Amino acid sequence: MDARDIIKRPVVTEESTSILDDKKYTFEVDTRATKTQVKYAIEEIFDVKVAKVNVMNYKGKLKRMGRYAGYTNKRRKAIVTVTADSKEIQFF
Amino acid sequence: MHVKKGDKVKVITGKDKGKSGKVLAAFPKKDRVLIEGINMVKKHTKPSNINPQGGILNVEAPIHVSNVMLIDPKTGEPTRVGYEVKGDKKVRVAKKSGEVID
Amino acid sequence: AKECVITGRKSRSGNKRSHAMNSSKRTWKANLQKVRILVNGKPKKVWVSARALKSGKVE
Amino acid sequence: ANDIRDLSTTEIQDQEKALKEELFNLRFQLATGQLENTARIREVRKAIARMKTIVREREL
RNA sequence: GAGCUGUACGUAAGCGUUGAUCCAGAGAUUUCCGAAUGGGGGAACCCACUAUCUUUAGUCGGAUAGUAUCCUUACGUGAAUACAUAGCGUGAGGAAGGCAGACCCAGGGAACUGAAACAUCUAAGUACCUGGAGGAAGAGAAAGAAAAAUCGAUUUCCUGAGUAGCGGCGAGCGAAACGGAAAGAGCCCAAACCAAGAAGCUUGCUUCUUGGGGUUGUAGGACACUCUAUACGGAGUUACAAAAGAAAGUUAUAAAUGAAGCGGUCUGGAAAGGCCCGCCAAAGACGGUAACAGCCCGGUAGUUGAAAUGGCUUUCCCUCCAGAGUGGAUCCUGAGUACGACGGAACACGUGAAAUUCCGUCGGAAUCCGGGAGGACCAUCUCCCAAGGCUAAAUACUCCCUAGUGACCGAUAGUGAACCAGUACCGUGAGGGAAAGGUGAAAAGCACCCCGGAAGGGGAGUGAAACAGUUCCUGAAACCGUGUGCCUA
RNA sequence: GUAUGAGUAGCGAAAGAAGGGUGAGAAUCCCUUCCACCGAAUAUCUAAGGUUUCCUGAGGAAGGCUCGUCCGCUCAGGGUUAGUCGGGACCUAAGCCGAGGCCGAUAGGCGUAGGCGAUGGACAACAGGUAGAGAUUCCUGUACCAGUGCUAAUUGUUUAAC
RNA sequence: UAGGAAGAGUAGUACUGCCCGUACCGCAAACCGACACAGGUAGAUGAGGAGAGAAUCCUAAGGUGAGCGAGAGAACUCUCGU
Ligand SMILES: [Mg+2]
Ligand SMILES: [Mg+2]
Ligand SMILES: [Mg+2]
Ligand SMILES: [Mg+2]
Ligand SMILES: [Mg+2]
Ligand SMILES: [Mg+2]
Ligand SMILES: [Mg+2]
Ligand SMILES: [Mg+2]
Ligand SMILES: [Mg+2]
Ligand SMILES: [Mg+2]
Ligand SMILES: [Mg+2]
Ligand SMILES: [Mg+2]
Ligand SMILES: [Mg+2]
Ligand SMILES: [Mg+2]
Ligand SMILES: [Mg+2]
Ligand SMILES: [Mg+2]
Ligand SMILES: [Mg+2]
Ligand SMILES: [Mg+2]
Ligand SMILES: [Mg+2]
Ligand SMILES: [Mg+2]
Ligand SMILES: [Mg+2]
Ligand SMILES: [Mg+2]
Ligand SMILES: [Mg+2]
Ligand SMILES: [Mg+2]
Ligand SMILES: [Mg+2]
Ligand SMILES: [Mg+2]
Ligand SMILES: [Mg+2]
Ligand SMILES: [Mg+2]
Ligand SMILES: [Mg+2]
Ligand SMILES: [Mg+2]
Ligand SMILES: [Mg+2]
Ligand SMILES: [Mg+2]
Ligand SMILES: [Mg+2]
Ligand SMILES: [Mg+2]
Ligand SMILES: [Mg+2]
Ligand SMILES: [Mg+2]
Ligand SMILES: [Mg+2]
Ligand SMILES: [Mg+2]
Ligand SMILES: [Mg+2]
Ligand SMILES: [Mg+2]
Ligand SMILES: [Mg+2]
Ligand SMILES: [Mg+2]
Ligand SMILES: [Mg+2]
Repeated sequence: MDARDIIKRPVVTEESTSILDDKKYTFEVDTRATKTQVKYAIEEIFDVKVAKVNVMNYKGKLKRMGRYAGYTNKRRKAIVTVTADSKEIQFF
Repeated sequence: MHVKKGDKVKVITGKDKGKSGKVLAAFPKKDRVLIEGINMVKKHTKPSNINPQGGILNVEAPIHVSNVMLIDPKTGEPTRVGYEVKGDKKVRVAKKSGEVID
Repeated sequence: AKECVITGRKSRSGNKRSHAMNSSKRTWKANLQKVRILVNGKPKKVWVSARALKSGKVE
Repeated sequence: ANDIRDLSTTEIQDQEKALKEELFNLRFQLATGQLENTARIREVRKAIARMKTIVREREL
């Protein structure tokens, strides 16, 4: 699968935007994506030099609208830090 | 449906019988037609983003298509409608006026 | 398995009556013997009934 | 559909990649909160599907 | 042919007479688990190998294909052991699993109950488990039925008939043929015999392959001769051998056209209703529309319509084909089977005088002057040739699709389920399993003022109705309250 | 569906008191002081189990055996970072599956090679920081284990270093 | 050792290292008991005075005041003291 199907969308929250000046970017990746495929996906798209990647898996919450209950989409989140001598992603 | 957007209409039945108007919208999913000046209502709308002041509004309400029959644009009376293929196209022909409505 | 290779002989069921005809249940087997015969030109040890073997088969 | 059947099967790949990139930016822009034309995503995504169908049937 | 982005209100952003949304036919894509089949596994997860390509300075990473087991068949390699087999590998074909809780064929096979107890018997070859299919299955072309004469493959229906029979002769079980109908269709091998080939050496012989012949009963065939036909004619993929193709018509899957009252008037919130006048009808079926409509709308009778796919019929094409007679030297006509003893089973028939068919074990024929049956058996007579195979229709059922019907139900009824139902809930698990329909014609779903934090109210307004205000048509009884006429320490 | 028993039994071991604050509303919510309780536990970690109950901002209909401005309750947003920790890509016990195979009316049973299976064996990381929620995981400092490329010189060649 | 072999080590630099779990409760109001239930739930650490001791009484670090109250001080019932 291509580099733009490994990565889906950015994550903009209070915690995610807190580490922008620390050169740590948070992304939504595919569930089957590994820690290595993400490293090469970013290098191809944004043309930077990835130094370290961390990932974690989130279970689906149990929402309830009316009398119908279901599970929110299961997610996989990755945090990618770029080396010092690499250009910064806009992400704004 | 025998009536589309833009036709001129003479109503048949209802509390508002005998008046004429022009159609403003059509709802084939429920067989109802909106005609200006016909079947007005009063909406008690709370002040909101749209029309900030709010109040009593005088807008129209849809009516069933069955209570509507098309009038001949030229001669000017209501009449039933018929379809006659001509010029590689289908047009509406009045059963009374004997002319193409469109 | 437990069936004559040549014929179709194998186990079959039935009743075991007695005096006063108290019907029980039982079974009938066949004289299946383990012998070596020729099936495709290759000797093999298979079941052959004694009635079938009594004429026309070479061991 | 037929507007692109005249292409030479090699610039279609350039159209596959160009439209795939534009789709990514739209998802990136929507997530941040900068996209005001949210309808564009669908036409871009259909056009990606349209081009792949023609290539598939060209080689049967 | 003018609106559309589902249920689903609504916001944002858009698309459509360059013809969108929509309907029907044909294609394309089709993650993971699941017979799951590269290995593993606690369902949707983990871990690989062999090739080709791709990326990096290289490790790392990515893309495509193949890699399960068994059966059949060819090739190659190859042990004790010399040849060879067993084994090993490759190549090509087939299978696995599911269900429609229905129908039917086979293997295995109860008990409760009845007999007013109970064991023979009945319940019953029923319930259930297992295997095999098919749109149907099974049966099927007489070793038949029957008797003063004959019929002529099988299956199903009416009668025969609760008859003849079986039965601790108890409870009970219970036929068949003739007769009347639906449908009707007949064929292919084995064996002698001829020809070719091969192996053994059965040593010029017999035992195997193929082709040609040939299949029946007052016997037929091989064998001898006469006659004719080598496509003149005949048949066909539903048996009789099998594989395809073209054209025409017809049907199913979208659709089109389609007559006649805006008639006057009364009540009403609204006319389809009452009164008085007209029209169409191959159309007075059904539904909707502010109340009961043939003439307001979708339609109905009638008449048209198909680019594409599938079915059905016909024709063409294609393919394949020897059948009549007279002599009867000799030869052939399904062997460990037909029957018999022993022990069981099915036949309406429970060992009984027990004919008929089948199973397990022993014994064990004749073969055309021959053999079987006609309810033990012998003789005469009559009918028929078993121990190989195939075969459409009349018959049984409905998970489904289309068009309809009911002196069937109408929310405690009808499916468990008219409603996000095998759901919520219960149980470790198999499993058990609910309750819950209605505002109004149209949201016109109460702007605004007052009390209150809010809920909730009193006015105002919409509405025919608000005493229809989001469990909202109608609103009984139990039960809970307020006021009063008569009585009561 | 609704009564009688009836405003009755009960309100599930335990020491609270006062002063400020918020609020429409305070014995029950926040803060302060005094007092009392456990202290081989009523303390600190960590398996099984549960699966969002964890944090922040709003709410008081229902749940809380009273009250509520509060909550493990309602609504909306967030939160789990590993070469070194535990388990896989390592190993096997009990046990389970099982190509061929043996047995058996059908279904299937037993079992070899082989493979799964921790409660056991082997295996490289420590100290500090972090006022909303993660820490041997993120950050600072200092290491270790396996592997690769690039330089540096050294060394060896088919009685064949390694 | 059988075998495989033209490449090998050492030093110095830079670079690479996958999947699953990680919140929270965890002698409890979040697990098993229909309950915010006087019951049950493996393992590690588990201080001081007196003491042989993880007994016993009072305390340290740490955690709590128990999800109905106030006011009278009758019979009777229960748990205690003479
Ligand atoms: Mg992780
Ligand atoms: Mg099958
Ligand atoms: Mg079956
Ligand atoms: Mg048949
Ligand atoms: Mg009409
Ligand atoms: Mg009228
Ligand atoms: Mg009415
Ligand atoms: Mg007998
Ligand atoms: Mg007879
Ligand atoms: Mg048959
Ligand atoms: Mg009712
Ligand atoms: Mg019901
Ligand atoms: Mg459960
Ligand atoms: Mg109010
Ligand atoms: Mg009323
Ligand atoms: Mg009504
Ligand atoms: Mg009392
Ligand atoms: Mg009390
Ligand atoms: Mg308490
Ligand atoms: Mg206080
Ligand atoms: Mg309290
Ligand atoms: Mg104490
Ligand atoms: Mg856990
Ligand atoms: Mg919380
Ligand atoms: Mg409350
Ligand atoms: Mg309360
Ligand atoms: Mg909460
Ligand atoms: Mg480990
Ligand atoms: Mg096997
Ligand atoms: Mg086993
Ligand atoms: Mg293992
Ligand atoms: Mg372990
Ligand atoms: Mg370690
Ligand atoms: Mg914490
Ligand atoms: Mg730390
Ligand atoms: Mg804890
Ligand atoms: Mg509990
Ligand atoms: Mg409590
Ligand atoms: Mg407890
Ligand atoms: Mg001491
Ligand atoms: Mg102590
Ligand atoms: Mg103690
Ligand atoms: Mg303390």
